[PDB]
Amino acid sequence: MIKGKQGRFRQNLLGKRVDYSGRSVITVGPYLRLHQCGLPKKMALELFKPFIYGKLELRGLATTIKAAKKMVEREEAVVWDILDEVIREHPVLLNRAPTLHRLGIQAFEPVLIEGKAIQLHPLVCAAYNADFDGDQMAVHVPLTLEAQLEARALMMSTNNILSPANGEPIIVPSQDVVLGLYYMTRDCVNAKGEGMVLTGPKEAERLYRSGLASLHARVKVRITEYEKDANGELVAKTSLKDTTVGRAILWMIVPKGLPYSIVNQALGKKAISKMLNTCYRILGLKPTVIFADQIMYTGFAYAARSGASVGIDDMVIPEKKHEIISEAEAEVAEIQEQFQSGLVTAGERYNKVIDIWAAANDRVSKAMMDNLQTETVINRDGQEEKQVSFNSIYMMADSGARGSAAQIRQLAGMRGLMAKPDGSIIETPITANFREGLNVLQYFISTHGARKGLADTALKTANSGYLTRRLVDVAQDLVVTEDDCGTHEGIMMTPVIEGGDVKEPLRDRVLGRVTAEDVLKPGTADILVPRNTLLHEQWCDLLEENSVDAVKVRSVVSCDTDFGVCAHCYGRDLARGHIINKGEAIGVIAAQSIGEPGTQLTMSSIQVKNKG
Amino acid sequence: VYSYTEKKRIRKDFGKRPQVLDVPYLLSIQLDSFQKFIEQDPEGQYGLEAAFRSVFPIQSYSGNSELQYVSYRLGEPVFDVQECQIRGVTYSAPLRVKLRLVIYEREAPEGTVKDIKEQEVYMGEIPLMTDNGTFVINGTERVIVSQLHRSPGVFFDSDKGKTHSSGKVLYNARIIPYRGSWLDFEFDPKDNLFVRIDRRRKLPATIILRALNYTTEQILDLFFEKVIFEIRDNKLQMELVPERLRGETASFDIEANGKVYVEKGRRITARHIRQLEKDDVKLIEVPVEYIAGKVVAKDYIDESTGELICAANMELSLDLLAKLSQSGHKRIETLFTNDLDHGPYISETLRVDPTNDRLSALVEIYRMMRPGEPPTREAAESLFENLFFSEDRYDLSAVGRMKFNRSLLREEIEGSGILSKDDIIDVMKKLIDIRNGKGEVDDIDHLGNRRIRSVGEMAENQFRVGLVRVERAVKERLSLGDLDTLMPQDMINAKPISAAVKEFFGSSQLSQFMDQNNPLSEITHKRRISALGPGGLTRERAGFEVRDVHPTHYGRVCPIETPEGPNIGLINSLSVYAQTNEYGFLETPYRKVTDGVVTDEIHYLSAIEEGNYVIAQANSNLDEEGHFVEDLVTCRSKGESSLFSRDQVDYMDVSTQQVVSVGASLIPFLEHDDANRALMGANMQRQAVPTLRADKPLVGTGMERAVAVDSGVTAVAKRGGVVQYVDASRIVIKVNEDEMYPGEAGIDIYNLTKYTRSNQNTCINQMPCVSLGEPVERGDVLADGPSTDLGELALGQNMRVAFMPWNGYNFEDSILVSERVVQEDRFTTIHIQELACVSRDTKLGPEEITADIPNVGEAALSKLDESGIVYIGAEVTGGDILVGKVTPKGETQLTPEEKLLRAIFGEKASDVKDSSLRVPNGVSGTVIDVQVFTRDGVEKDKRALEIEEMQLKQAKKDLSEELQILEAGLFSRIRAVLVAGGVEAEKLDKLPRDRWLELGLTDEEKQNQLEQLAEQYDELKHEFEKKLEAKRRKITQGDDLAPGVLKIVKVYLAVKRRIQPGDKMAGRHGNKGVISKINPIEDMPYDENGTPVDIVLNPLGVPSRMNIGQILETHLGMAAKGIGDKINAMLKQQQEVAKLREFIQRAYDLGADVRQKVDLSTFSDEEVMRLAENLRKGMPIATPVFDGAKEAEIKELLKLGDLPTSGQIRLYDGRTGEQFERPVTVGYMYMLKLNHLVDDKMHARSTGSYSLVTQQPLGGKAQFGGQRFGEMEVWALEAYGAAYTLQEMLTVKSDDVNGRTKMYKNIVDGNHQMEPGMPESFNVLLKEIRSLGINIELED
DNA sequence: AAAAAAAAAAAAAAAAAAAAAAA
DNA sequence: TTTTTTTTTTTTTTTTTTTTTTT
Ligand SMILES: [Mg+2]
Ligand SMILES: [Zn+2]
Repeated sequence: MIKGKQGRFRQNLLGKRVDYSGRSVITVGPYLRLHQCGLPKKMALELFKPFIYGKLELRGLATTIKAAKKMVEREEAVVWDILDEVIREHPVLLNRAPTLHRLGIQAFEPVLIEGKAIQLHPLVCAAYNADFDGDQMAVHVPLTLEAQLEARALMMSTNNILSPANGEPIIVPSQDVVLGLYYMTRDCVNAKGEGMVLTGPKEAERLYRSGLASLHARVKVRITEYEKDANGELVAKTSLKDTTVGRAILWMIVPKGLPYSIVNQALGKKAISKMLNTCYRILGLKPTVIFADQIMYTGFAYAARSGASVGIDDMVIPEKKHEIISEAEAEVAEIQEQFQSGLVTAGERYNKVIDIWAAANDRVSKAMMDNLQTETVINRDGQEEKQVSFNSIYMMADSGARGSAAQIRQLAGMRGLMAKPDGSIIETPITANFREGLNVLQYFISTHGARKGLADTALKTANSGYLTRRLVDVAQDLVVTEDDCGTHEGIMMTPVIEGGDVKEPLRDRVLGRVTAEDVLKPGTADILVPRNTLLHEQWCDLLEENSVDAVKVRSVVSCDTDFGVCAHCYGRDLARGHIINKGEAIGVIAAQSIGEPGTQLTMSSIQVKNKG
Repeated sequence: VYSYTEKKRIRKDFGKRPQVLDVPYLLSIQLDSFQKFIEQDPEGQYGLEAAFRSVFPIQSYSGNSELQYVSYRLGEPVFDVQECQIRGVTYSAPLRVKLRLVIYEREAPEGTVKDIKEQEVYMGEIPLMTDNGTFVINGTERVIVSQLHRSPGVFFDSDKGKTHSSGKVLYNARIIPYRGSWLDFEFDPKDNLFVRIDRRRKLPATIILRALNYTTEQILDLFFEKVIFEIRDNKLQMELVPERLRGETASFDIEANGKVYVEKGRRITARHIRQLEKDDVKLIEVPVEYIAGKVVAKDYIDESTGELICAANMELSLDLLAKLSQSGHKRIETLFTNDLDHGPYISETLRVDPTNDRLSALVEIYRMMRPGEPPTREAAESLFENLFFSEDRYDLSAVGRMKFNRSLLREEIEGSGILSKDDIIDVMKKLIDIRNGKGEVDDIDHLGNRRIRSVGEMAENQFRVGLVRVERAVKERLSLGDLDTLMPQDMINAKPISAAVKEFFGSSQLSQFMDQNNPLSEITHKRRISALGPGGLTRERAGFEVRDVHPTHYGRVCPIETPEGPNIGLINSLSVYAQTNEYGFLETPYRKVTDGVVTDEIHYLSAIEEGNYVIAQANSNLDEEGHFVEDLVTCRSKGESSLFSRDQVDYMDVSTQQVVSVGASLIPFLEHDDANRALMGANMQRQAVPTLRADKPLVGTGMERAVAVDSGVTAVAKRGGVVQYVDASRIVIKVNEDEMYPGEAGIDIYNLTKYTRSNQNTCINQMPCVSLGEPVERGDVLADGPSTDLGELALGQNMRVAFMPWNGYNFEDSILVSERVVQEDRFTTIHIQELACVSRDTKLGPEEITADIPNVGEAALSKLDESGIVYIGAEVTGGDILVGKVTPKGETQLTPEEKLLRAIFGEKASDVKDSSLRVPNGVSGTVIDVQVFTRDGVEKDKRALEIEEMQLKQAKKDLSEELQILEAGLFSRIRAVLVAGGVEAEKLDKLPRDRWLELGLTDEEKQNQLEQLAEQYDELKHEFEKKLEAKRRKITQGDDLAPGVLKIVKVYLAVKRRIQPGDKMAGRHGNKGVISKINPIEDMPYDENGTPVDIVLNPLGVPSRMNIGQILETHLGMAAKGIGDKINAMLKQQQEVAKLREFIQRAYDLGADVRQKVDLSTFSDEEVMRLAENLRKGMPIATPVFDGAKEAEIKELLKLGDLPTSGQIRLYDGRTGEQFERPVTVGYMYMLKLNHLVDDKMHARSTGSYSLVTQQPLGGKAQFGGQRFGEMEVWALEAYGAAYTLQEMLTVKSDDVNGRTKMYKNIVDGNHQMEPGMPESFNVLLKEIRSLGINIELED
């Protein structure tokens, strides 16, 4: 009875078929806010059934319970109203299948749709990692009032903009919203509405909707920015600024605090996340949720109105491709002939061959990236001039919507030298992009790398699973149980130098984490910040301005606590920003953060380069 | 030329390379194997003949009684296929074996047998295989997927020792036999050869050789050559071999022949060796100290007293040299020692050899195989012989022998299936050679060494197992055999063989339930090559050298097609042209190339034979003579690829698609596609549900036709002629006169298959695709199957798509769909379920199927019948009773007063609990059929008798109508004969059909033919009567069921799902998607002249996950529908042939370089009009996979229609009415509807049925189950502070009955509150521990 | 002899022997 | 030079069909 699977020690760990559960296939949910989960009718009248009974018998529509049951099973119109009332605010928990992250059990409010598919806000499709190609999520509910308050406070989808592991947001515009934003703000040298001064953003939207001025139109407007220059005060300044009509239109969605220049570039996937993060740090949380909703909506709408579509003719191939490949073929011909004469050994010949193939591949990649990018020569109302192109493939790649330069290179340039199944690089590469056809030999070669990649991913799945399990097995012990251990032995953090390639400055690896000793400016006897102080962003900026190369930071690796870890000695929670409150387990935060990003993991003389 | 069915719709084809070997008959690997299994083989080399003659003859030990096998025969099956589907039994047939038993007298072994006997005794029943290569074993088609495994033979595998942190290579030889016990050898890290028979406790490799009766001197001579020596004065002279001096240095001054060849310290350079050979330098003086390092070769014994001076395998010490010198041993022959080329590792093995006695090695083996047993000479010898030498317990099959002989470079191709001394000796020889830098190693993932085992071989294997078992029983009985008092029926027993074979074809990992939800799924699941199964690589033990793709898969196994996920690359498919070599190695066809002339004659090459020559890739051009236009033509070689000269080519491929499989060659523009997405596309196509009305794909590959024809579900004709009578359930074909039999032709009666359930709930409906009176040629398509359209396979449907990101609803990969696609209802399947209700007889009386049920309203009983079974065509819904079933109120309960009641019998009119089988919650349906099955000895009730009478009357009708139609054909033939001779019209038509032979006819063969036809008529009457009686008997007799069941009634629900916002459509290039919304017709974006668009996919799925094939498919589809619209416009104006014929000819030409070359001039303009009618909604375009259709051709084809060359059109936005800037693509991507249907996925749960012992909510979609709250979700909650929700996921919603009830009370009462307190599980555990003497108390 | 119920479908413990160190 | 102690490396032990039991 105390042994084996039926052993009553390891019984609540194997797995419990919890009630009030659910399932469904998933469907995109634009028109939802960022804290709403479209739940089906046919599944929301079989989850909140007892709640419906309660609010029904209490209202007296059917006092006796069996009458209430027979009413709900009768689909009477009143039960829809009662169900709407009960689900008015009754958070549900949507859980994806492999729950590596701690975001994988986020909880939303319900809004009822018809049909049968658990809708799901697009932006929150990243933490889940779902892809809307058959992914299925389970709906649990919290019954007891404490559990309701937890699902609304600790887990609601609008209180987890920042993922546990990495501080920066994980509600980041992803696939079409960024393409829409990118299109909505791009500098076109000459188009309708060029050369004029309209008004603030309102007349810009009026101009665009009427069709008078094209969306891309370098034009001056009068945006006014409320910058927080004064101490916690919206200081407003307005002035005629150059922009694009589309940029002025998008500026209406930015909240008050941000400066205008936050949106004057051609917003990619990078600048958009930077804008969202800046909105977080400057104006707190709730404006960031409002602004994420607004950016998603005003991205989808203008992506649609753009109609960016991938015609085949927009995967332009260089005209120099065949010439470069002929030159490479001549090169390998001469090298092979020389090897046959014995002047160069077999290994050297092979290495030279692959090197010249790499060189030719680089040439072709540069040529195609130059044809795709730029290459759009158009009149500016005077003579001609070139601007960054609008080809849908290049527009995607520059925007970073989905597909970086490598893949479009594979679409138009030579698709490289595929390594043989062992791993040795094939001497004769694939000399045909995808737009032109492959050959049976070339395609049969590509299958090698393809299948090896698939199998290695399938194995690394379970590999990362085992690693997470070990980590959470040895980390679950901890829990932040001490406000302050009052130590002095914190490690001294410095920028990390990868053999002359310092990548992480002191910014990140000391961000938030609490200093042990008072930060001393390099100027003598000049204490920069006191001892036990939190290193939030402004103090980090002070560190940058003073450029401190080493600061002593408290570390959980040695905190004077009996069975936990000091709150101060841990730092910021890196899921909410403020110092970790007493209790929030960090072991099963850590284990999972050092877990989930595992499957992504792949399975003579010094020349001084800087002044010093 | 084109047959009628072909001429119905000519598929425009863009192919360039002229086919020389058309696509073979798919499923050949299955039918050929099975016909090999059952067919009576006179030579008996393979099949049941081989197994019988292997197990036979039989005789008990000194029994003077020999049992011999005469012949075998496979009688007719008791049932036929269709009633086998209906009933549920195997589609098996008896297996009658003619055996003969003969017995002699005493002291007369060679004397004449005193008594004999012979009989055709029943020998088990064997499953058969239908015409589609499937087995109907339990009312369902099970397919025996052929397996792939390491072939029998020897494989000197390096086995790279990545362990030991040393890089040393532990060369391994493995003599794998087809049947027996293995035998492998390997070098240990200490350079000592070791053996582990069947992977038990390792032994020194020498042991078997000294267990083989080889003396140590013999062992040394076999493994090692020797060096001769002679005592000749001081510094004894030894035979110098300059060749042996290779790879050696002069340890002493080599000053022979009066010349200083090599001074001490210098190597023996090739100059010095050549000088030695030139002068014939031979045995010369050498130092004794130099010889001291040698090893004695033989066992030198002092001849003076015959005392062993030293056995061999010992180093030479100068004292031993002097001792043998005094004894007169002039010869000091030593084993030739070296390491660079002749490393004597087996000498070290002999040193490690614990013993030398033959019996000692036998004892070693005896303990090795069976540890701890009492050692014994006789048993040890028997073990040693039977492990390898005895045929019964060891057999390298002929494939094994061939591979073994070829691996050892033997001149011979055929030999005995057992090993021998020289076999293992040569294996050891080559093993040490390889370790000595002589010979590479084999890689098991090279298809020469892999082998393909079909159904027939597996059946023969299991049947041989059964045969040896029954033979053992036969010997058992014969040893106790009585004198001629029993014939070969007591000695025999059919049960073991039948049980074994039905266990195999049934419960085995290679008898999977056939994947029938599409013709392509069926044919792919047949042609499958699995690496799993018995004697194979389990899906976790296999590593990565087999999940990879070897460079000989080309032409033998499709790289693209394979399931992904857990077992990727273990389940390879088969190429379209691949076959199986006579031994069973995957061959492939190649075009013979004599000089520049690529001769169209075709040669089939195995795996190894491919490397010996140089092959040209399929799409290498020619110049109308077979000469390669490009002289330095690209070609492939022994795993290589280079530009070989025009004459350095010995073979060329047959076609541009022999690298792929049908499961992935249906993909169009497969060349312009990444391998990952083509793989996922092939997997998707394999599982596409067959929609309501089949729609010919608008962009095919020319392989859909053959796949559909040869798949099996297309009701292909048998003889040409005319279609006498079409119908929704039957086609009768009047045979063309030439093809008629010698008598009684004019009858096909193709019984189409009206609606019936498939193996995944998809209607298998066959419709007739021939107009009445239309002629039909042999082998054409009379009736479209599920997902077929005039023969062409049609998996999904067209759908005018426009790649553009609409307002979000296609965000990640989602897919809009206009209401039109669901309004006109072009995606709508006909899933047909099968609910089975049974009536067992448990304790306390039988189960009753009466309509009488307690605690049920009149509404439930309204639609039932009196018996308790719903009427056919009853539009049931959720909760309605399909079958009224009840049980007799539990069991013996209450108290002994209850036993008193049972003695008096209870007093309950009901006295029965309700156990009726209702519709599962959430499914509608219209009942099609309700079959009833009865255990023998159970009288059929009202519903049963109703169905019985119905089926009997229908069968009477069927036999009557087939007899009538055949009689009509016979009398039509009689009338045709009577046209010439006896042509009296008035006399003929006056009298009735009673007598049409009494008419006048002179002495001619015509009246003899009429007499033959009359005999046929009377035979038809009698045969009809006998068939009628047999069918009546089969219908009436009750069918045996599982034990304890009186009767079972099975009802087939039929439902009509509809495309809805959770399904999963998907294109063919792996571009999945879940339908995200069903918009109104307006909100969709419409092109310039009004027509909306029926899908709006997401463009950003193209650039990454590179599958730009689908864009080319969209464009070419747009051009196809463009030509279709042009033809439709011409027809609507009722244009006159010339316009049509011209336009169609022009469209079909399009032939800068093509192979169609069709001509509509000689096309019988009526048939041109029919062609226009069949093309008026699209001009189907083919595009063979790698000989595709170039872009410029697509531009021209679009230009033939008025559509723009770009392939993009301006789309207006429906909701606003403005223009989308940035013009957008619009074409016809042939989209599927995979059967991941939302309403089979979604599954709610509040307080449904709970579990048995776990007492948790019952899990499983089939029983209203809630999603599993596994561990990782528990961690997910722990990371959050959320604790009460976890504590309630564990206790108040898993097992706490009191907590469950209390929480329900609070929720209904309007209070949201758990009850604080330790879960009772803690209390149960606490009492469990307290059961043991453990305090286990609590604390504060 | 037939029918019904139970269960099957590499890690580490111990010890022999080789080598180090102390008398 | 011999004995004893310690190390380490080798070996061996730990949902369906069929079998055994019962009537
Ligand atoms: Mg997915
Ligand atoms: Zn601390």
